[PDB]
Amino acid sequence: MAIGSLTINEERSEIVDFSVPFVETGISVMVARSNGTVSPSAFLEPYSPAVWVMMFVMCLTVVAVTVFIFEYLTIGKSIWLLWALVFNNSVPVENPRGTTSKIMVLVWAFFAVIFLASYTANLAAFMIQEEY
Amino acid sequence: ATLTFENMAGVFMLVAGGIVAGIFLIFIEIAY
Ligand SMILES: N[C@@H](CCC(=O)O)C(=O)O
Repeated sequence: MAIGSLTINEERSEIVDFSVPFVETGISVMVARSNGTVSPSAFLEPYSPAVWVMMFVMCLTVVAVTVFIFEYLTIGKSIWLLWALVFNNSVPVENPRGTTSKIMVLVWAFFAVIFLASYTANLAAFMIQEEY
Repeated sequence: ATLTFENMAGVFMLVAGGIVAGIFLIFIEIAY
């Protein structure tokens, strides 16, 4: 007997005999670790390109609603405040004195509070190098 | 994980509902 690390083959099994194998053996390839990479995240992995076209829809059709109720009691100045509120409101503002729109914007304003939840929490983990 | 268009439907009618409800109050406000 020749006990040890002997690999069953075709030529060897002709002139000698082998017992029942008890361990697998094959051929494998080893390469050192590679540095990971992160592709530039398309809008930081949000809610599909649909939402980006989606936000343009209601925002542009809700500013006109305010303009309609503005005269009854400046659309160019009515797009600066309405939009910029959604992104960490810090820019200079110009707010109308219309009572009907005053209540309306607050409901719109509350949307920005909930919007951040979509762009927070989730974005933390999915930013590091991936794809292996 | 992708938020996608779905799984966020509830907040949608809140913007729309305010528009629908808001036009009802202004008529009372104008008459007030
Ligand atoms: N030990 C195995 C693999 C060859 C080697 O380890 O050099 C054999 O006897 O065939």
